[PDB]
Amino acid sequence: GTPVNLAVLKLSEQGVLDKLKNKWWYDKGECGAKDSGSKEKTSALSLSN
Amino acid sequence: AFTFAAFCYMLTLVLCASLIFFVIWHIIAFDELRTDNIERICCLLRKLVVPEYSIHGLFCLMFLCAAEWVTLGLNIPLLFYHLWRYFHRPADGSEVMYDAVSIMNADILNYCQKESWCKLAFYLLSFFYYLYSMVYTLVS
Repeated sequence: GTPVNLAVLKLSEQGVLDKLKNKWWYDKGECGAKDSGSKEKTSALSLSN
Repeated sequence: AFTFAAFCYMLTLVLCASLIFFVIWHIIAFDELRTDNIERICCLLRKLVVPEYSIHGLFCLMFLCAAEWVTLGLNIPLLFYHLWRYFHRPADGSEVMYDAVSIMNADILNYCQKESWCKLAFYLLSFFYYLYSMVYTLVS
């Protein structure tokens, strides 16, 4: 308990665990992140109509 | 996916299929000149000149608005040619150009005969080039 409890405290301010929060999540926008280019939600008719 | 640029390819196929029909009277009336009347073919072919040039002036304006930097380049020497073939020639000043009724002067019949198979060359493969980039954008 307490070695791992003192680890996660140490792992916090070193910045390692939240680097691991990045490490497996930061690069995983390989889908394309199509939500990024869609925040207008425009409501005019387009050519498609 | 119908886009604005894809409409610019649909419109030019409507118009360049007439632009090949403008220059089919370029070669058939020259065939009437080589077989023979001159001021008849002068009065005819003088008329349809600013149509076959300023319709080409439309597309160079059009693909700029369509932001197609490829196809804007693939006709801009012809607009440079259409401008250059124009501005020296209306020195006669009757209506526009291309006949100057004493057309029977030498070396200008064959130089325009070079241009006869130059327009019929360029307009044809570009007609299948606009149909190429139509289908390229319309179902992408």
